[PDB]
Parts: sequence; structure tokens; C-alpha cells
Amino acid sequence: SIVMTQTPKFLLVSAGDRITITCKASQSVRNDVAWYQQKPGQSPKLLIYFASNRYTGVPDRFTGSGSGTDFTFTISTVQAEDLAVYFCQQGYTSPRTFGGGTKLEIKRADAAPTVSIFPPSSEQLTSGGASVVCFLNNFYPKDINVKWKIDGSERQNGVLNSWTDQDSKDSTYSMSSTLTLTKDEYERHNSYTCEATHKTSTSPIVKSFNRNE
Amino acid sequence: NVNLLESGGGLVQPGGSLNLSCAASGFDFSRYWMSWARQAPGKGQEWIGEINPGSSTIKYTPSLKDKFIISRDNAKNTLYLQMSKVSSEDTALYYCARYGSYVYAMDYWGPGTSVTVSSAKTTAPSVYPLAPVCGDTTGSSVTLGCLVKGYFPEPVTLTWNSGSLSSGVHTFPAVLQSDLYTLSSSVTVTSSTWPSQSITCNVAHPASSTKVDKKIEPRGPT
Ligand SMILES: *[C@@H]1O[C@H](CO)[C@@H](O[C@@H]2O[C@H](CO)[C@@H](O)[C@H](O)[C@H]2NC(C)=O)[C@H](O)[C@H]1NC(C)=O
Repeated sequence: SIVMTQTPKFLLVSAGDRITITCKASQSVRNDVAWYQQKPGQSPKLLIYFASNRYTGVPDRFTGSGSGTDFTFTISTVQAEDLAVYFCQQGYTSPRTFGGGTKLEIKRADAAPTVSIFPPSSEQLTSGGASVVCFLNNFYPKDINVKWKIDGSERQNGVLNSWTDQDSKDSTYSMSSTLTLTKDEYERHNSYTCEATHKTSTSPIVKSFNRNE
Repeated sequence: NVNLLESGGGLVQPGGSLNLSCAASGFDFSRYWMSWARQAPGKGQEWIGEINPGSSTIKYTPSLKDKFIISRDNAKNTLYLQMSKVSSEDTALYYCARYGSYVYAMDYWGPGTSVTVSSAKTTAPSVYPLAPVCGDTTGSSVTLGCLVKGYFPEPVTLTWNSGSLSSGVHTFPAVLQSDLYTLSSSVTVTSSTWPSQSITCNVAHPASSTKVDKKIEPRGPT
């Protein structure tokens, strides 16, 4: 069974740059290699087939080449809308196996996060649980850190974070953080802080509120 | 206008069985090879198998040749996948795809149908409107939230105003916590839009036949 080894696994590159992805097959597979792009939220679309041919509709920026065990995929001039995961396939023989994929992300100007905090919904506290939600939207670069402070003390238990993929509309990231307390824990303290630390600023961004106000 | 739609996904017990289907339109289904692949949470694509137009040739990836069966009915424009003796290794998004003419390459891919292999039980989500902090201060814009907590299995679908509010939306990947998923979404609109106009989040959880809406309104008395 033929293995397809794809490198690199990750690529961060600036708009306009050229990038080249490499696929290596564990045995000769002639010219029978295909390349796919899978945009966030979307199903794969076919770009290159038989190593070097652009499928119908596929723009000029996309090219491929290779024969035997060495195959490459190239985007001559990367564009934000080209943000996707790219993977190869050999179709020389069954099983017609896929490479592991390369994730492509794009550089842009640094951007501070827009931050908003949310007290538990009115509709929730009845069920005996309390969730404080914090949104950190539209920032760059992607590395960011969130501290929850309750009446001054950092709180680390009960925190769940989730991250969007980069957005091809503005090349930014967003993050959601949720602190989960029992209703009782929640009612014993008054102030709840959401705290964002990001290289775009030297002091954390603080959004905060009081339980009775 | 080529199209594929995969069906039959859902929750299944380990050891059990499940039949996926795929409805094709917009092309002579009886002229094309068809195939299946799948993608497990966080991992690469995986080829499952293929079938020629006449059903006289059917091939499988070795690990699945004795669990999975591929079939088709050209009269119904439908491709099928019979899954049996499933384990958690089979939890993934299941795609059907058309092979391009004269290539063993997948020409068009369906949206996929999610399959979860688990002993845990179907649970409907709680849905909570999130309005901004009580002490409303004028800024140019305002941000709202919708919180979808404690459901199983995936997926859940979330929109704003039945889909007519699409800009300024961020819906975050669900996260698993003791056999239960939680998800949230934010929408940002200009402050002369809300609360003067209404904003509702719409959540569907098909596995539990849940269709729930929450209207978002400022905190305070009524
Ligand atoms: C999945 O589909 C298969 C095939 O259509 C079903 O099994 C067939 O069921 C008929 C009853 O109408 C039997 O007479 C056949 O012998 C079965 N064929 C095979 C190959 O087993 C099966 O019932 C379906 N399973 C589920 C869970 O819906």
C-alpha cells in the first residue's frame, strides 16, 4: 500500500510570495498524482491532476510537476483567498491514497483584538449553572492568551477556549473563551474579568463587569 | 449543474451498522465512476473505496474490505455505503465524490455526512441568548452572542436571522466535555441596527429533532 509523504505540514507566507509543496511516494506511481484544496468549512476541490494539468476553471497561479516518486505543487503568487489545506493523492493504483496535507496561512498587518465580555444569560441561571463568555475577535498574529480574574484572583479551572481558522476576508483570527461555574460559585463573587494579552500591546486588554449593576 | 448530497449520518453504537446514501443530480450518474472518502476529527483525508458505473468493479482500502460494502442504483441516481462492525476509528465526516472523466481523481465532492461511533446518548442542546453588559455605553458597534451548550452528538447548525445576517459573524468550533459538546457564536452589528431591529439566533440539532430560536434583547426589566 503506497504512502504519500507531504511536506511541509505548515506554511506561513506573505501575499505575493511563491510557495512549493512536496509529495513523496513510497513506490513509483508514474504521472498519476492529483492535488486538492480544502477551504475552511468547505469540501475539497480538485486543482491538479496527472501531476501537471489544471482542472477546468482553476486559475494560472496553480501548477504542478513531477514523475515517479517526486511531485510538487506550486502557487506562483499567493492570495488571501488561497488560504486552505492542500493535500495530494496518487491514483496509480488502489488503494488511491492521500497525503497528510499542508496548512496554508497568510501574513498581514498586526491587529489588536476586539474584546467583549458577557454575563451569564438571564435564561441560564435557573438551571443551576453559570457561563461567562468572552469573545476576542479579529486579531493578528494568532497567538494570544486569556486570563480569567474573579475579584482579583486568576481562575484557571472551568475554562474552555475555541479558535476559528484564519478568515479569508480579512486574514484574521478569532477566539472564544468560556468560564463555567455552578450558580453558587457565581453568586458568591461580584466582579468578573476577561483579560487579553497580545503582542500588539504592552498592557493586557481588560473587559470587566459587576454581578449587581 | 452537478450536485451531491450525502445522507444517513448520525450516532451509532460500537459494533453496529449504518447505511449512508448520496443523491446525485446534474449529470448522467450512470456514466461516471463514484467513490467514498472520510475525514476524522483533526486528521487527513482517507480513501475508502470506488465503484465503476456498471458495479462490475468495486475496490476498497484493505482495512475496510470486510466491514464496508459499496453499492449503487443508477435508476435512483444514488450511491450507497453499508457500514458494519464499527469502532471509534470510524467516527469521521463521510464524503461521496465523483471521479472525473478518464481520471481516477475526485472531480466533485459532496458536503459530507457526519458519523459518530459511541455508547453515549443523544442529548438536546440548551440555547442561551447573550446580551451585552448591563451598563450600556455607546460605541460604534455592538456584539451579541449565542451559546449552545451540552448536546450530543455533532453536528449542530447555527445562523442569525435565518441566515440573512451573515457578515460580522463568528461561529467557533465545538468543544467536547464528558460526552457533551458546547458551541458559541458572536455577531457584530452597528449600534443603530440593534436593538432597534431584532436579532435572533437559530439552532438546529438534527439527531434530537431540535429546532430552537432565541431572540436577543437588552438586559433589564420587563
Ligand atoms: C442497509 O442496507 C442493506 C442493503 O439494502 C439492508 O440489508 C438488506 O435488507 C433486506 C431486507 O429488505 C434483506 O432481504 C437483504 O438480505 C439485506 N442485504 C444485505 C446485503 O444484508 C440493511 O437492512 C440496511 N441496514 C440498515 C441498518 O438500515
